[PDB]
Amino acid sequence: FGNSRADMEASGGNSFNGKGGANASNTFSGTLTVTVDQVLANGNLHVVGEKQIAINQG
Amino acid sequence: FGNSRADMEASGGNSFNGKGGANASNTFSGTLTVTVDQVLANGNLHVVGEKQIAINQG
Repeated sequence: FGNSRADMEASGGNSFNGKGGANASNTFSGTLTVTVDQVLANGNLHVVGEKQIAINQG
Repeated sequence: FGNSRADMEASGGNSFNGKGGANASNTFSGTLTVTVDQVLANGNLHVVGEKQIAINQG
């Protein structure tokens, strides 16, 4: 063990970090009167409707 | 492992961020008297109406 022939010193490290995410949303509020355009074979009603507004520019 | 022939050091990164949205709205308030211009085959009434105002310039 003379002349520092056995001394030793070492270090080491390692790291990792990952992450992620996502989201989505939507809302809707109002009232609209539609019209029946077809009566299906089991009594259900197919309905369609449209409302058009024009306030001063568009 | 002499002469730093095995030392090592590395880094790395990565990032991403996206987003978006939209919205719409409309209101309307008032009173207007319209006139029946047709009676449909099931009793419904087709109505039309117009009101014209002219306050001092337009």
